[PDB]
Order: sequence, then C-alpha cells, then structure tokens
Amino acid sequence: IIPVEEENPDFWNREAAEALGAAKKLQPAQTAAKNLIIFLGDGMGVSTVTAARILKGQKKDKLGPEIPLAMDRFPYVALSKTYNVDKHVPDSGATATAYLCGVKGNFQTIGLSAAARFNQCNTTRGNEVISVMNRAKKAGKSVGVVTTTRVQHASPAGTYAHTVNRNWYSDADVPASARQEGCQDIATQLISNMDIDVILGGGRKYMFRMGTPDPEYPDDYSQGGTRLDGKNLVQEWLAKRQGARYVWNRTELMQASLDPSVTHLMGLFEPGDMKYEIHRDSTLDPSLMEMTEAALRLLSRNPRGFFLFVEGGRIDHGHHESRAYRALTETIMFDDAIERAGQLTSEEDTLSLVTADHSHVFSFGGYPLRGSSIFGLAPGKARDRKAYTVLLYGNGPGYVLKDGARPDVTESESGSPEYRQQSAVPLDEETHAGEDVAVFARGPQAHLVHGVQEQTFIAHVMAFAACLEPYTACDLAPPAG
Amino acid sequence: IIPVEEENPDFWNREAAEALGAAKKLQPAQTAAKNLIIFLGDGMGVSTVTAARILKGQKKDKLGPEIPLAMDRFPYVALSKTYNVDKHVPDSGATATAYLCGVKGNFQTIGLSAAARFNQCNTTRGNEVISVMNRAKKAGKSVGVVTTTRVQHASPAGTYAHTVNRNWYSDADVPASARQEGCQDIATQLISNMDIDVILGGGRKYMFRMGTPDPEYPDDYSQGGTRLDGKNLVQEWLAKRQGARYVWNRTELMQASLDPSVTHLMGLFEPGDMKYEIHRDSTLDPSLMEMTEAALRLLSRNPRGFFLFVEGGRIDHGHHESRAYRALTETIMFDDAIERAGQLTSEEDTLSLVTADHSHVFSFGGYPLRGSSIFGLAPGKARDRKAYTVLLYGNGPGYVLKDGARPDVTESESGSPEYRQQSAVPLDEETHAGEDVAVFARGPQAHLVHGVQEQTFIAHVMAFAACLEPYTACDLAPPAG
Ligand SMILES: *[C@@H]1O[C@H](CO)[C@@H](O[C@@H]2O[C@H](CO)[C@@H](O)[C@H](O)[C@H]2NC(C)=O)[C@H](O)[C@H]1NC(C)=O
Ligand SMILES: *[C@@H]1O[C@H](CO)[C@@H](O[C@@H]2O[C@H](CO)[C@@H](O)[C@H](O)[C@H]2NC(C)=O)[C@H](O)[C@H]1NC(C)=O
Ligand SMILES: *[C@@H]1O[C@H](CO)[C@@H](O[C@@H]2O[C@H](CO)[C@@H](O)[C@H](O)[C@H]2NC(C)=O)[C@H](O)[C@H]1NC(C)=O
Ligand SMILES: *[C@@H]1O[C@H](CO)[C@@H](O[C@@H]2O[C@H](CO)[C@@H](O)[C@H](O)[C@H]2NC(C)=O)[C@H](O)[C@H]1NC(C)=O
Ligand SMILES: O=[N+]([O-])c1ccc(O)cc1
Ligand SMILES: O=[N+]([O-])c1ccc(O)cc1
Ligand SMILES: O=[N+]([O-])c1ccc(O)cc1
Ligand SMILES: O=[N+]([O-])c1ccc(O)cc1
Ligand SMILES: [Ca+2]
Ligand SMILES: [Ca+2]
Ligand SMILES: [Mg+2]
Ligand SMILES: [Mg+2]
Ligand SMILES: [Zn+2]
Ligand SMILES: [Zn+2]
Ligand SMILES: [Zn+2]
Ligand SMILES: [Zn+2]
Repeated sequence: IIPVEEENPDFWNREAAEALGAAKKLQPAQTAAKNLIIFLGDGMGVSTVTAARILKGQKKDKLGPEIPLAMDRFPYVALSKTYNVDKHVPDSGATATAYLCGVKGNFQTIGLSAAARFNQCNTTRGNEVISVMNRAKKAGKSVGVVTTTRVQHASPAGTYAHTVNRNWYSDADVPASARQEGCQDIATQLISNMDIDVILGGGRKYMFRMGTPDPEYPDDYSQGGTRLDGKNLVQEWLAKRQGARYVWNRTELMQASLDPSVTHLMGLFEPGDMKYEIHRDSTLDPSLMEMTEAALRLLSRNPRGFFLFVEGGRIDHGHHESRAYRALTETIMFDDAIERAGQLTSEEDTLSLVTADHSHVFSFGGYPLRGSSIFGLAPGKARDRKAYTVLLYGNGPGYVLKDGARPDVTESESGSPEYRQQSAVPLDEETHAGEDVAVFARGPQAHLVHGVQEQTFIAHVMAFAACLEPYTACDLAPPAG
Repeated sequence: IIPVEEENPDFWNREAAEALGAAKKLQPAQTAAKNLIIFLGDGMGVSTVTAARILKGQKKDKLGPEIPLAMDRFPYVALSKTYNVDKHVPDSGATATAYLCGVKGNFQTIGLSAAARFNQCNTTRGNEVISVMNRAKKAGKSVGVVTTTRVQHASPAGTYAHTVNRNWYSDADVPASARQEGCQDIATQLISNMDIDVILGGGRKYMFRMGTPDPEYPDDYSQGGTRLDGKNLVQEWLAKRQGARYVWNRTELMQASLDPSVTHLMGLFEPGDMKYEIHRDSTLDPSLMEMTEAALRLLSRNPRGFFLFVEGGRIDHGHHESRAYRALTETIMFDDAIERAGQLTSEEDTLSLVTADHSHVFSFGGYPLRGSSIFGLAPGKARDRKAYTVLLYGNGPGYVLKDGARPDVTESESGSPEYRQQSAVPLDEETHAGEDVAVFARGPQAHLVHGVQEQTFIAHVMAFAACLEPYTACDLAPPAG
C-alpha cells in the first residue's frame, strides 16, 4: 500500500530538513560517563535490525519500515568488524572478549587473549584479559549482568570469566585434567572472580549440587542441580555479601528491586536459558525489559555510577532454529529494554552502546509491498512455480525437501511462530554470519563511536568514556548532572 | 591461521588506543563543499562490503578481514533505510530518486515522486523531482556521470531523468501511447534534460538509429542502434556543445581527458553494460577507476566545483547471477575507484559519500578459518554429509538439485569465476534485499552523516553541504582551499 502523505515530495523534504537540523545540533561531550551500558543483541545483524523494525512498526498499526526502533534514535553509528583471531565468522565467547575486554581472542574461548587455545586449560594463565565491567567495579562502580540466557553463557561470561572453553558451565562440564589444573567452571567464576551487584537471567542448575530439585520444576530431574563438587554456589555467594538476595521468580525480583536493604541481587529465573518472550510466563518470569529495570533500580543507587550489561541473548537462538518469528520477537523485546533503560537513565551522564556480537545468514528479500507482513510470502512464484518467503536463511534447519522438491508455503504457515524459513543448506543449526554489525551510541563520548572499527573498540570507548583503566588519564571533565 | 602478533593483547590495545586518538581528532567543517561525489555501489550491502574486504585483503597477501577497504577509512558512517514508498525491498530506479533527488518514489520509476505510477506515462507531469546533480549544474558546477552500466540505467538515470518506466532506454522501448503523451526515452533525456559535462559508461546502442553498426562489434547486429525515430543522439549532443567529444574506446578517452579543448565528454564503451572487470579488454575499455580519473581530469577544471556520480553498477549484476566472484571483484574495483578519487581530490573541499542503493540476499557464514578464501568451503559437512560454501544466497539461480539432492561442492568449483553459490529458492535472478545499507562520508559537512537515516538524507546532506537548493541559505563559510 502507498501512504498518500508520502506521494507528496514535501513529506520527504520536510523530514530530511528535520534530519539535517537534528544532525547539526549534535555536539560532543567534554565530560566523562558516570554510567556505562552495553546492550548486546546476540546475533542481531543489520538484516535482523531492519526486519525487527518492520515487525515492530506494524505491531503499532503502522506500515513498518518508516517507524524508528529505540536503537534507531541513537545519534552515533559505526560498523563493527567481528572476526575472531582464528575464524572469520566468530562465536559469542571470543566476540565478548573483544567488546567487553577490548582484545580479540580465539573462537569459543572467553576473556582470554589469542595466545590461549580452545579446550586447552594449560594455555590459560597469563592470557586473562580483564573486562571493562571488572575495571568499573575496581573503580567503585556497581555492576550488573542481565540476559535472557544462562548467566554463565558466553556473552555475560565475557564480563567476568576467563576460560578456554565456553562449554564449561559447571564443574560437571570440566574434564578431570582441567579441574586438576585449576580451570574453574563458569558458575564458580561468576561468584568468585569479582563482585557483581546484580546478576539476572537463567542458569539456576549450574549453581546447585546434583540431586537439588529445581524450585520451579521440582518434578523434572533434568532441570535439577548439575554440580558434582557438592557446592551450593548461591549459598556461597549469599554468604560472601550482606544485603545479598537470591530470587528465582518475578514476584520476588519485584520485591527485592524496591527493597532498600538489598545491595546484591542474584535472580536466576530458569534452570537454563529463559523462555522466548512469546513463551514467557508473565506471572513467574520477568521480561528482559523488566530485568533491565530491576537492575537499574539497584545499580543507580551508587553515587559513583554503574556498568550494566543487557543482552537480548535469544535473538541468536531464534536465528539458529531458523525461526525468524522468534529471532525478531526477541529483537523487539531487546529494543523495548533499550527504550526502558533510556527512560530510566540520562544521556547527560550515561554512555549507552547497542551492538551485536555478530550476525546470522538471515536475509530479507523478494519484492513485498509496503505494509506486508515480514513473515509473508514474496509476491510471485519461484522458478519452481511454488511460493517462497521474504525471510530466508543461507543455511540451517529450514532446508526441506518434501517428495523430492522444495515445499510450497502458505501465508498461514509462513506466519506461524514455529515456522522455520527455508535455507540453501541443511544444518541442525543455522550459522552465524561474518559481516559487520552496527554499533549505536548515545551519551558522553558517544561521538567517538564512528566509522568502521574493530569490535574491540566497543570495550575501549566505554573504558575511555568512564576514565577507567587503561584510560584513567582520560582528560575529561567530571560527568554532567 | 592465527597471526602470532594478534596473540598479544598489546596488539589490540595499541590499535584501539590509536583508534580512540583518531576518533578524538575528528572535527566538523565550518565551510561548504566545493565538490560533491557520490560513489554508488549498486547492490553493495553490508555483507558485500565485508566479503569484499576479506577478498581484497587477501589480494594484497594479507589474511583478509583486518585490512581496511578505501571506503572503510571514511570517518563518518550512517545506516540508510532503503524502502521504496510502495515496496519494502526496493529497486534501483526509486532508490536513485531518494539518494539523488531526496524524495522517495515508487518501485521502477526514476526522478519522480510517489504520486507517479510505474508504466503510466500520464501520471508523470507535476511529479518530477530535480536531482542534486541538476541543481549543482544550475549553480554553475560541472557535472559528471560515470558508471559500468549503461548510462541510461536506473542509477545514473536518477541524476538526470524523470520517467515512470526504467525500462524505457530508447524510443524503441516506449509504447506508442506514451510516446504520443510526451514521455521521452531515457537516452533522449540524457542529452536533452540538462547539460552534463562528462558521461562515461555503457549504452552506445540507444543513441543511434536501427541499422547503425556498433563501431566495436560491427559484425554483431544485436549490438547495433536501437532507435526507430531516425535520431543520432550522439550527433545531436555534440552539435549542442562546442568543446564536445564523443569516444567509444579507452585510447580515445585518454586523449580527450588530457585535451584542454574538450569541455564536454561522452564516452560510451559498450553497446549495453560494460563487461565485468574480470572480462574487461584493457586495451579497448577503461576500468571504473580509469573512467573516474578521466571524469575528474575534466570536472576539476571548473573553479566553481563539480558534482560527480560514480557507480560500481555491476556489483548488483554479479549478485543477481548469484556469482559472488563477480559481485566482489566489481566491489574491489569500485573501492579502487573510491581510493583513486581520494588521491585526486581534497577532503578539505570535497564531500564524498559512498553508499549502496540497496543490498542483496547475500550471506557470509559457515565457520571458516582466518585467512581462508572467501570463495571456499565451510569447514565440516552439511547435514546431508556434503560440503557447502561460506558464501550463500537466500534465493537465486544457484539453487540446484542434481539427481534429487543438493550437489556436493569442491574448492576448485567454489573458487571459479563462473560459480553460482547455492540458494534456498530457485529464481532466474537473485533478489535485492531490504536491510539497511551503509553510508560512508568524508569532507565538508560529512559529520552530518550519522545515525539511522532515510535514504533521501543522502541527497539532502549533499545539497546542503554545497549550499544548493533548497539550502542556499546554508549558513556555511566558503569552501576551504
Ligand atoms: C597442555 O597439556 C597437553 C596434554 O598433556 C600437552 O600436550 C602434550 O605435549 C607433548 C609435548 O609436545 C606431546 O608429546 C604430547 O603428545 C601431548 N599430549 C597430548 C595429550 O596432547 C601440552 O604440551 C600442554 N601445553 C602446555 C602449554 O603446557
Ligand atoms: C517465588 O519464590 C518465593 C521464594 O522462594 C516463593 O515463596 C515460597 O512459597 C512457598 C510455597 O507457597 C512457601 O511455603 C514459602 O513460604 C515461600 N518461601 C519464601 C522464603 O518466601 C514463591 O512461592 C514463588 N512464587 C511462585 C509464583 O512460585
Ligand atoms: C492514464 O491513461 C489511462 C489509459 O487511458 C487511463 O485509464 C482509463 O481510465 C478510465 C477512467 O477511470 C477507465 O474507464 C479505463 O478503464 C482506463 N483505461 C485503461 C486502458 O486502463 C487513466 O485514467 C489515465 N490517468 C490519468 C492520470 O489521466
Ligand atoms: C578508438 O576509436 C577511434 C576513433 O573512432 C578509432 O580510430 C579510427 O580507426 C580507424 C581504423 O583504424 C581509422 O580508419 C580512423 O582514422 C580512426 N578514426 C578517427 C576519427 O580517429 C580507433 O581505431 C579505436 N581504437 C581501437 C583500438 O579500436
Ligand atoms: O534426586 N533429585 O534430582 C530430585 C529428587 C526430588 C525432586 O523433587 C527433584 C529432584
Ligand atoms: O522486577 N522488577 O523490578 C520489575 C518487574 C516488573 C516490571 O514491569 C518492572 C520491573
Ligand atoms: O543493418 N545493420 O544493422 C548492420 C549492417 C552492417 C553492419 O556492419 C552492422 C549492422
Ligand atoms: O582515460 N583516462 O583518463 C585514463 C585511462 C587510463 C588510466 O590508467 C587512467 C586514466
Ligand atoms: Ca521461570
Ligand atoms: Ca568496449
Ligand atoms: Mg549471547
Ligand atoms: Mg545501478
Ligand atoms: Zn552470539
Ligand atoms: Zn549463536
Ligand atoms: Zn540496484
Ligand atoms: Zn539489481
């Protein structure tokens, strides 16, 4: 459909004039950032962003592509080069090292330089690289990790852990030789490496000994504790801190986030990853946006500021399943969380970066009409006289041959939350993609986010803006009020 | 392969420190742009850019992803929203209207507001939107159109033409009713609508009457003149201007570009589109980089400055064939032309924008090792136990079923210049993609290129920087020396 108002050149001329005016108004801060927020859309490449924009636009009864996402309103944009040292198409572990520690590493390692080797515990020591979040804590800031994945997953783990193997969630995952050599599982590192004021997400199971019933699924043993060392990491964590509270559900999170006496908060809301937003139990589980607000309630209390990590962690997972409906609905909730954080913090003193660790082989094509569903069919048949979808994958589990040929697709089918878009190559999981991702930035020193940068730049600009090591001689004035 | 130097965190810390220093040094101009250059990579989305970077990096005996493209060195980056008014996934015609005239239009129309309708001649009048190039000419600047496609193709046509139908190359293409109603073919508009100082690219055939032997293929009648109105548009064009020269080959282009008496230059180097760079006859045909230099030699003579359009027009075509080797080799030559223009002009007085009209459903995935060929196989077999390529398409003519199944692929095969990467959906031509593309900017007022913008912003920022209508009251100081 053609919006009548857009037929008039004046519409476009007025908008562009408005855009130029806004562009001219942009000025760099002379002051430091009190607070640092990184919003990480795991797997949220450029094609995910645009597709999510269209979906969200239509959610609010608009045509789609013309409505800005919250992230679209960020003034400063750069392209981020995501390659790991050893692989062109990266993983979450080694990209975390780049955007959180400012050093590139090798595929599937976390918080380690590329002198380390994956799954070789004895290459660990001397290669630990300290995250910006760790450095923010050392400077007396409060720090928060918020994600819809396990809190021990690769991305959040980049804020606190150093490991040659991202799969080492609990001691149960670490080979005897590595345990003997002192390589700690990530759940242990979560509670031991550094003080973290707010930890919100999934990953209950790795914190408790085998046999421990999950409090929310006490009748499903696969959801229970995983530990073989007899440790209760939650109790150990609680015992280390006065003001500390552990919650496993939304109601308790709410109570804690408003409780003046709660100084340390660990909320682990599922045994593993949190449910997709479309499957979330809104009585039992906080959304990413709600966890973000909960984190902000506690973190904002520290006069010295905070570092907050917020991950749209299951965007990635949606794409891996080649279920764009899940990828994009996670992306919109991620954008809602970004919007909410913006309402609760001031760009006068808060440097906010939105980025992705890497992209996916997700594409948005065909020649669909303005206002058509992103989950719809491309107008016109493919060369095999069957329909195809506007959303497709290069590879992944949507590759199907029914009776020797590519199956036809209907709108009802293509529009289902369970639908897997077709791909060129069958894989159990769709792969990451290696192309540049966006960095969006707002707040003090955000203007430094520019051009085409190595992914490591994200960590460095944040450390610089807050005058953290190695930029304590930042030469910036104190954060603005 | 893991580069030893990258194993040391110092390598990454030093680079990022260097990046921060460079970022801090950036300052906005207070002065206008004397010259305007738009480099348009047709179809050159984010995944094309990164893939081209890797290929070019390895061309110069490096690992790939760590080596900047010429365009990567541009300080200012924005994301551009490419939707046409009527379609989410756009064409070149209506995107040209946006980035050249500053108004969005309807799919397959050029230089017209969205009140016009495709292929309806009688909806033309009153909807003409004037390009920045036209406005630059009105202000006394010299103007140049340089492309590897027909000069009457959608992109270059956006600089000078207004038509409801991009397919109207010569009068032979225009229906009788439209001819009767005064809708001029693009070749006529090329010579009639405005004065253009330099016109370089393909499209000889549309300029000459049927029966006219092409001077370069006088034995292939399909390459001859197409016109049914008896017009020789080249002679008509030459007759309109003293100092005017027509060339159809590289040697004559060279001579003209250095000739002080040549004030108007039309070089049409193929009957239709120019050959892919990999097929170019370097004795008969100028590369895009050479045409760019030829254009610059003449355009730079005007003390009032110039507007130059330079298109990597066949990047798009490579992707349509799903032959990434062609898409990416065109992209590298486009980047070489960008580099060359930068050596021949000063960012003190020249605003240079590099962008794409739209992207393609091209993806870069699998998990290939550092330094591996971009045209190589993903490590490890697909779910069907056959190999697959790191480069794939969502749709297009690389979809194959040999004997009921996805064919295996070898490195020798995947690496051929004729190889079509596989896709999920068979189409004669791979489709454009609707996701945001990059805008890169350098020079006076380039800092205004920021954030996420409508594609129309490209035209407006250029007009504003040069203080052209509708921004003659730009409030900028004269261009710097
Ligand atoms: C990490 O530990 C492994 C396992 O013992 C070491 O690998 C051995 O190295 C020796 C000497 O090169 C070889 O002869 C053996 O074949 C290796 N054993 C295995 C099981 O692979 C390795 O050298 C250690 N690396 C460091 C940094 O100490
Ligand atoms: C959220 O978690 C709280 C804290 O564990 C749960 O509160 C317990 O509920 C049981 C059963 O109703 C009671 O016997 C206890 O008094 C509660 N424990 C504490 C320490 O408060 C609560 O039930 C959970 N909410 C939901 C909806 O499951
Ligand atoms: C453009 O020309 C076409 C062709 O004559 C016009 O279309 C006709 O419009 C009348 C009135 O609505 C219809 O009864 C006919 O069916 C149409 N004919 C065809 C061939 O489609 C159209 O109205 C013209 N538009 C303008 C702006 O004048
Ligand atoms: C490039 O174009 C020029 C100009 O048309 C060609 O020059 C002509 O060549 C023919 C055959 O050799 C001569 O009879 C004429 O004297 C030339 N014409 C003019 C006006 O100079 C030239 O041959 C072309 N070059 C190539 C390599 O084909
Ligand atoms: O032994 N276990 O793992 C158990 C036992 C009881 C229960 O409700 C849950 C788990
Ligand atoms: O847990 N919290 O602090 C919350 C919970 C729900 C909500 O809507 C906002 C904040
Ligand atoms: O009639 N024609 O189109 C012709 C005739 C002669 C020739 O060499 C080329 C084309
Ligand atoms: O036609 N030209 O002006 C040219 C031709 C070739 C070249 O290498 C540079 C410029
Ligand atoms: Ca739960
Ligand atoms: Ca030629
Ligand atoms: Mg993650
Ligand atoms: Mg083009
Ligand atoms: Zn990831
Ligand atoms: Zn992933
Ligand atoms: Zn195009
Ligand atoms: Zn195209």
